[PDB]
Amino acid sequence: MDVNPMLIFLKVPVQNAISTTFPYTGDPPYSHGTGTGYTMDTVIRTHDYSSRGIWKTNSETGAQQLNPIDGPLPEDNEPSGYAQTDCVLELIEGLDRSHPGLFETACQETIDAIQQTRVDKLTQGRQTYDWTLNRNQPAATALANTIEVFRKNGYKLNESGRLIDFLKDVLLSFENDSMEVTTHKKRVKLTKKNYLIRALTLNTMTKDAERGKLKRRAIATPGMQIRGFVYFVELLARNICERLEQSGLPVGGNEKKAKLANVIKKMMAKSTDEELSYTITGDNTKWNENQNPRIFLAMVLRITAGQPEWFRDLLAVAPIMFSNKVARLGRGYMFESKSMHLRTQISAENLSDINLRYFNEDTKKKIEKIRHLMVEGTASLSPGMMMGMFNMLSTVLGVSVLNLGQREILKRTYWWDGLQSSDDFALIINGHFKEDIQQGVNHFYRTCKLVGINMSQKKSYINKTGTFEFTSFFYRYGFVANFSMELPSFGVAGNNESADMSIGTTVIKTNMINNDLGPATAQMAIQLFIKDYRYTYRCHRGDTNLETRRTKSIKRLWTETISKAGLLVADGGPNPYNLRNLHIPEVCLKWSLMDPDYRGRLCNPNNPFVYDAVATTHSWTPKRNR
Amino acid sequence: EEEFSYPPTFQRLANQSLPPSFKDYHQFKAYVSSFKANGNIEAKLGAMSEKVNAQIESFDPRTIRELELPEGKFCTQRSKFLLMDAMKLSVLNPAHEGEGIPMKDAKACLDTFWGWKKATIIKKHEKGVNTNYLMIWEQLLESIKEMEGKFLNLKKTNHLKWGLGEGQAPEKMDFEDCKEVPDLFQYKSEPPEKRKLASWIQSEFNKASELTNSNWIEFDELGNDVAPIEHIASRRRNFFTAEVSQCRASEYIMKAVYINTALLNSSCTAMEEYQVIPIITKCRDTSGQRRTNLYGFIIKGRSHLRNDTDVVNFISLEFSLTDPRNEIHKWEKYCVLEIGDMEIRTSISTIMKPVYLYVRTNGTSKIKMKWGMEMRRCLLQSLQQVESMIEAESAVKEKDMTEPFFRNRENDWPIGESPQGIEKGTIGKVCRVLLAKSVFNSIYASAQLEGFSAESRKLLLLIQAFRDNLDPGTFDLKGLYEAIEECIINDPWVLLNASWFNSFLKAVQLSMG
Amino acid sequence: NPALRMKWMMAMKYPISASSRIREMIPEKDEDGNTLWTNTKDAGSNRVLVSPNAVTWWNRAGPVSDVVHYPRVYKMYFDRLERLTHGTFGPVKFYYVEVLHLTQGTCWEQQYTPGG
RNA sequence: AGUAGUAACAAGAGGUAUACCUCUCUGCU
Ligand SMILES: [Mg+2]
Repeated sequence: MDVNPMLIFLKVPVQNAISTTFPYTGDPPYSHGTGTGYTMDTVIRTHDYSSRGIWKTNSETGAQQLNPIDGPLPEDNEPSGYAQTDCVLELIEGLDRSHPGLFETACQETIDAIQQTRVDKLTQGRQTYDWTLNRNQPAATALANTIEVFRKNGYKLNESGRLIDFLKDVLLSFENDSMEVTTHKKRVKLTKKNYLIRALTLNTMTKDAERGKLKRRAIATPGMQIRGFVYFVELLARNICERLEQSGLPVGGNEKKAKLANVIKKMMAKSTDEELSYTITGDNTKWNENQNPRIFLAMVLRITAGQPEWFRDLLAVAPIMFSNKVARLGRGYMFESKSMHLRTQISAENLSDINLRYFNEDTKKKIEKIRHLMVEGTASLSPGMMMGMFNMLSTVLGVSVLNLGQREILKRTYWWDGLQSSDDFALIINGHFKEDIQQGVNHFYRTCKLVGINMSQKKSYINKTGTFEFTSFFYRYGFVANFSMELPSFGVAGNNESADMSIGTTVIKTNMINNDLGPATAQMAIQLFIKDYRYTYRCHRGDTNLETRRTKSIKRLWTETISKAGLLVADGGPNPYNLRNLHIPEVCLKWSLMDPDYRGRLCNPNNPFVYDAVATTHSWTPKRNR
Repeated sequence: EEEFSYPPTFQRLANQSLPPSFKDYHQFKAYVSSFKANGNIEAKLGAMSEKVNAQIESFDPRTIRELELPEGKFCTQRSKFLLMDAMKLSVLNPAHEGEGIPMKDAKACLDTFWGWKKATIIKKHEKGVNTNYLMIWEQLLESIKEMEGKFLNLKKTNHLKWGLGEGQAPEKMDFEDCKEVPDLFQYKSEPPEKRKLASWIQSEFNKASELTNSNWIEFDELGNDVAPIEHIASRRRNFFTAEVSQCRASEYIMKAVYINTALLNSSCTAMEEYQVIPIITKCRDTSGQRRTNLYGFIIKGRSHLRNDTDVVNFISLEFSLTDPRNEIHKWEKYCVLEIGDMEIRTSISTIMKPVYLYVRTNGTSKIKMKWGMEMRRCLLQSLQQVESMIEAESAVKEKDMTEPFFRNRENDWPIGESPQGIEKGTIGKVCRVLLAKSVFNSIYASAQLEGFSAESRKLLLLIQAFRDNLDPGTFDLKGLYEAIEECIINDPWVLLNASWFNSFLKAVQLSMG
Repeated sequence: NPALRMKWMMAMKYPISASSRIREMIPEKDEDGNTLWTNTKDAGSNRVLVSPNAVTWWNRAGPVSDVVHYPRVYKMYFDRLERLTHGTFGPVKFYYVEVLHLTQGTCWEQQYTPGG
């Protein structure tokens, strides 16, 4: 016999045991080295889809920009960026017609949220580029450095603490032709062109630990001055996208399965004996490199129509900043020699003015193709978006295309509906014959080609309605299996005893709530977490036969106290947890079981040692880095 | 009221962020804000060319072709330890005054093997100085017997520095000093060379699903069960742990956990010496008496790790009884000595066999040691497959399908392909096979596996959509085939998984005639 | 990585930074041969490094104080406990916000009346 | 040599000066 697990699919459907085709227990792939090859590949691939635009030299930054929209219509199935803008304004007007009062209510609540936002709301979130250092930093440090450098020069409008005043300071700071920045010493002086290029810079790294890609890719982090406008625009688009029923974002958990079952219940309700219904499961190819920011400017100027003009300007800043962006090309390259047996490192700013006899064939071709885009070590990137920035406006545009296909609007022999999330879409098409379904697919695909949305012909497939997949939510006949998120390691997080205990139990609880964790898997996760906990803090049970540095005093504490079921795990007591009591912290679960001398020795405030938990002597503070 | 206006510099920026036929930002705002459409989309869709359409080609799995497997040399082993070939020296219920310290247990297991002959080479490393491997084993055998303490650190000899590769990294200069060498070039960035699928990895996955006579994984206690869903969960979990514990995949889990834990502790504690690390697992018998098994030694190198991908080299020396001269393509990386003789007194005969030692120079990183410390997730994930299928049968029957799913003492599930046809086993064989699949997905994990699984899931779902009479169809199937087939280069697990998909596709062809 | 940092920091002898007034209550040596504090300090802040045997020593042989305000200080956690333990369960019906991991699953559900 | 895979690790930052030196205890039955 030769063992084959895929033969399991001969007995069950594939939708039941699809969790065997997810190899998420080994290490995900990482990238060793520079992200310069990937970022130059992104720039070259972006300027090769919008090739028939118009090249205009930018007046201020001096960089060569490219304008794809209102351009020639495509004539193949390769991805193109030529989005006609009257079609974009038409789809936004139709989305306004189908939902009365939507854009006004979203804009009204955004204006309500603008005048009561403090500047420390920028401190939240992930890392951020810092142009005073040319380095990624935390958001709080980059914000503090930007406020300090603005305070040295004559820009102090953010003294009131608000955020719109800090954006006023940001816009006013482009006046200064004499920006002096203390660099590592000597305080160097930026000119106006250098500061204006440094403000519009995205810092590009390689995305590590991603699942489902053989070859790596590049992602980018925005600057500090462009974080606030992006936050306000994403707030408006978030307030819109929560009210379109065809938007998969930003909800999740059990409030996403209801959307799939709702659109299947709607679109397959009143089907006659002839009313065929098909379903396309589809991914979009090149979702980043084809949505132009000027299309987003037309969208945020059509959405905010009739609003006060300060609102239109404040929300229109972010596409204007994004259509002039540059890209920092990373950390150079590494050269070697095996005769003299030595290696060297070259930086990114030498790429435009080096001899090309040191590179291979393909990288020399890449430098020759990117050489005419260099501005002070950065490459101009006017066409195309980069990943992660505008995640809800793209969903708004896709929902507009899905809202084109109503019966009252089309008046054809086909109609459609469905869901769109980020760059993942599920489209349900009803018609009378199969050729009507084919013509409806053609109308959808050709309409998507007019706004930059490119359906991937390789990774999409169509069948009859009942089984499909939307962002790794697998729907079969009314049953949704969720495999969107990775099954996390249920180990300790590394704070202390009590903090890691409470964090682990609440993590298993929220995974049972959100990501469909079964009860038996939850019990085995409790077992694995307590096993790794008792190893990590050297706090195994009292009656054990092991030996560590704590087993002497743990042994004495076990033998001396009487009600042995009342000690905590870090005192070598028994694990009390099960499925019904994951939300209770450990000190409260064993309160009535503790003998009062042990409890009084535990929760004394006078000890020198000192998640929603109690405070005991186990809540100590670890050794800092020396 | 609120106020926001542009400065002149940002205004000259904003006049260049428009559609190309405009010239002023306020003019484009006035065009957008007073736009009344007149069916522009119909004019564009009548004006766009007719090559731009999503044509449907209908899917038929009785006509599609098999996935291609590449050509080259046979694929060789790349695991950190020997999987089905390793031999273990055992101590039953140890009490030797160290009692858990790994070097004391390694000495206690080494003293139960007499028959140390003079070590000679029987399979050479192809690109190595094999006398350095022989002298590394002789130096380790000398330095074990003279240890006084809890840790052994080796003397920095010449052959040990070659075997760990010290001094092989070239020097790092400034660019302005050496920019005038004719030999200077970029680091080599070729794609990997393709490899033909060999015949041993199917044997490894065969033997990694069979029961053994030990009880490997020992879980903790749980609280007092009260709720009925806790009783259902306890039923499912206790059947699974009763059926999955004694398999070899649990032994590989425990061995990988112990090796990577000891490697990370010696890397972050003593990051200067050549620290000898032993390979220990601890198990019980079916009678309950403890047992300590030793598999081999690992000599660490220097570990100045600052990134998450910086590599520490090590030398792994593992005992075995498999003569490597019968499958010699499997061991291109190794260097195999012959170090002893062992007496097998079994129920049939009473013979002697030579005991070999497999020596190789491997390397690992910090993220690989971290993810190898957490191989116990395999024991989770397979359960979350099997239990999930139970829920997948509870939503089309609307009852607790727990009990008529584990009390099915009958060969029901297909799991194999013999030369007689497709073979069926019980549900416990499925649990052991899914645990072995998760373990081998964690040992041989690479990027090609991610690409292959993520691109073959659509072929599985298309075949499933065909078999439910849902009439599937695709738009570009050759691109899907090429996107799968580019991710099959040289990993043995990816080549074996593509062979498994080819056999599944031929089986579902033969199902419907 | 903070988890790996905790794992290699607990392997060393002195991982816990205790306050500098620990020397007036608990001695240096153990009854079993372990050291409970050195005379080191932390990174700039004068807190003397200890071993976890000091924590277990305090838990088994510390100064007993009075703890009666904890049913009122951390009252919401004991409220969770009492609403769990005084509530009775029900059947598994195949087809509040706190226990939604317990009484509302992927396919099944469970009747659960709370305490009272 | 070896890990690995579209580019890297195979020690690096320094002092006197091509040789030395400061910094950057490990027990999962
Ligand atoms: Mg999709």
